Amino acid sequence: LLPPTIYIPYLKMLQGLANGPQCAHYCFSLLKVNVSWEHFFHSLMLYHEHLRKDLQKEQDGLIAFLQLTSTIITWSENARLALCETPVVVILGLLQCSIPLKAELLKTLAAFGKSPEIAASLWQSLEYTILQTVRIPSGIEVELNEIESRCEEYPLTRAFCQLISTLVESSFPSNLGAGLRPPGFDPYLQFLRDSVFRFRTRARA
Amino acid sequence: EFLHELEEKMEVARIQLQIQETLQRQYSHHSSVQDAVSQLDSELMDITKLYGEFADPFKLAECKLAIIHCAGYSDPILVQ
Repeated sequence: LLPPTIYIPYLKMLQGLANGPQCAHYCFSLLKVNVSWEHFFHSLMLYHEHLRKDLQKEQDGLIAFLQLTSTIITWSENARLALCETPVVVILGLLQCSIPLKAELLKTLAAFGKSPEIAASLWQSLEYTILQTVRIPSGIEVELNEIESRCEEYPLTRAFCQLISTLVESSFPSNLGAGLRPPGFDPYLQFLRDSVFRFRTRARA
Repeated sequence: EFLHELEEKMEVARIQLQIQETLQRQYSHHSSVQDAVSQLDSELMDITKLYGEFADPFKLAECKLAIIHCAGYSDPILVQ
């Protein structure tokens, strides 16, 4: 069933079905072997182009698409890399667009992040995706601004935190941000000053 | 509030004095374009007017910086 609304509920229903580590595996196979994962990313890619070229129905569909990818990627193993490489590139592109959604893709991206060394593609995406627009003077504040400009809303931040929590778990590239800015991990922690400084003054416990 | 207006005035006036002083030193200037000094001494000017007209064209970066201080323009990129 193709109708956009049926299609989105289908995605949601399957997410529910994906529950066990075991079920999640089947859901992985369902798309991979006997709609394919590729079709799914394609849809996301297409929406991305339409969104940017343009500059509720879509939110329904996209939100569902993400809800599903998230559910499985979380409950999976070596398979995670396979989905990772593939939604990773597309998801990154989607994040660049404004979207309401930003947070959600960040949550999914995080699920994709692997335990090992091959974090690097992800860190580059994140740094590039904060760094790109911002103009950084030689001081600290300008760096904070880069993050603040991009991570405008609450969902954006929570998603960002989940992704960061995952990447920071155990590793990252040397001389990160080289070329564009003063390198290193430090500015990210500064950003948290913006966050947990503020937290005390939340809304909404 | 009278005080408020007075102090702001003193600040802006001071800037013109500085700009005026630099104009003398600057060798890019022509004596006949005395008109600028007449304008400077003559009255208080709009900050944007001071900034756009004077600071940028005469590249007085310091003045521009000070002016933006008074304005209280925060934008880090522009400031940097």
